[PDB]
Amino acid sequence: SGISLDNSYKMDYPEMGLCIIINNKNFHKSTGMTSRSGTDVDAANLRETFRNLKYEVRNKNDLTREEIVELMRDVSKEDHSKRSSFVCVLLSHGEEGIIFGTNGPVDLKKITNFFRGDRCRSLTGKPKLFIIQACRGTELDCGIETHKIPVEADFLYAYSTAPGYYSWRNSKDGSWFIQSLCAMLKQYADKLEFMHILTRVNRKVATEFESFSFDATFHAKKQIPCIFSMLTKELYFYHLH
Amino acid sequence: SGISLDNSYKMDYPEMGLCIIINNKNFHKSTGMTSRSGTDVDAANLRETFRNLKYEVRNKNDLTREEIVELMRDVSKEDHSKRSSFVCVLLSHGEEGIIFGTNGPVDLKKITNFFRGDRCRSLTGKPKLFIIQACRGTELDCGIETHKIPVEADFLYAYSTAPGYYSWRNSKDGSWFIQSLCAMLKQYADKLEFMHILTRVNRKVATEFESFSFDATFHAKKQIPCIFSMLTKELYFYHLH
Amino acid sequence: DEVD
Amino acid sequence: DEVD
Ligand SMILES: [Cl-]
Ligand SMILES: [Cl-]
Repeated sequence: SGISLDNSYKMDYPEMGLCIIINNKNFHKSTGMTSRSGTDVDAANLRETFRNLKYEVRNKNDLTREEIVELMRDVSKEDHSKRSSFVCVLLSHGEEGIIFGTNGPVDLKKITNFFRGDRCRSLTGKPKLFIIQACRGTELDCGIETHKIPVEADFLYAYSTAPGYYSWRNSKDGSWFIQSLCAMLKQYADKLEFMHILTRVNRKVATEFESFSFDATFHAKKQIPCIFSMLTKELYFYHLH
Repeated sequence: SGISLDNSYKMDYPEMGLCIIINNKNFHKSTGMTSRSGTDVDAANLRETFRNLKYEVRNKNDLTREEIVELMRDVSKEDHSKRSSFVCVLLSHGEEGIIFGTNGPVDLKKITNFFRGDRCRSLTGKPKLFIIQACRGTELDCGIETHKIPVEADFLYAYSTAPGYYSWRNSKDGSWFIQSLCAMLKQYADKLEFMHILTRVNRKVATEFESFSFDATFHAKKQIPCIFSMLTKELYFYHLH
Repeated sequence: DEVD
Repeated sequence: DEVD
């Protein structure tokens, strides 16, 4: 045949892949963690958004740290041979490097390690996307007026907020990041490469949202998401044929 | 006039901007830090590469931690009004969140804070690119066979290696990452958006390099760089008439 | 608006 | 090859 290029992931396997959504709303009283009003709006928006991208969505609600680890392990031991990609969305409390189960923390490294190139062979060379709506610390952004591959290759972490910062969730509308992510996927997934979609998400969150609080410490604050890409190819959710 | 789009940074200011290259090769004996053979190859390659992109390059060699902080502060106090962007390249030893002056460490957050949207007003809304060739820890990748804007917005951290990992430098050829970055900028800066260039760099480092060592602990190891984007627009180094 |  |  004619000349060929391979700068984009093959996304025309029989299946797009799994989209695992972990939606932690209610936490064990002993943890002291508040209930995450608005997160069901996020989980429903994500389910519909990834459904329309032809992902096999599995929604899970209010999982303990043990259940999160068991779920991830089990999913990583499935045969993904016929799947183009893998998506995991985490909606919870967090801090830097950590996501909360309903009864305590989970190391993000533990979750993602199950999908390493050497540990989930049917996803080797395929994009593994982790979308994380959770705090990463307690900083607030005041704004300003205007023949081997690496085992960590082919991961993408779409973080809702900059390292060290809180992340903002609206109890009525959902989180700023997930709201914006689903809107940009709906508008551009048939048009733009994924990093360019996520850059539009960055701009939407940065420009269209600002917190409102009766507490001056938490009022008029801003947010920028953080794209953490170790992908080796361009990622389009569509394919040609 | 006709319909207009603003999805890409304005890169047709009179000047592209500064490219500050901090090249730390020789360290004070008392730190115990080894000399970074090969780093001059990197610094020369970067100077030529960014010269051809029309950056005003400033190379600085063997700076103490105090000199790094003073240099960054002074540069952040310049009038960048006529400049499209800002680039800083750091070549040194490091750990997670840290790069070493010749006599001790500097917090990366201290360096980058000088350029926050609220602290360097003539770079507000303009892309601020930090390119970092330095270790981020001691892990080794053994591979697998195959109104307001946020003050942290508009930063891009092009990290040579994944969080927590060593980064590899060849004493004859330069570092894997800087080698690959300059090659991809030379080939694609007049053709591709910057995230797509950096994705080609990820693939080049991941596929074309593997360490050779007489020490089994350090032999046959792999590397994946890490793109850390808080940009809000697409970045092209060229512009249209 | 609430923080996570 | 050396580490940084
Ligand atoms: Cl809810
Ligand atoms: Cl050298």
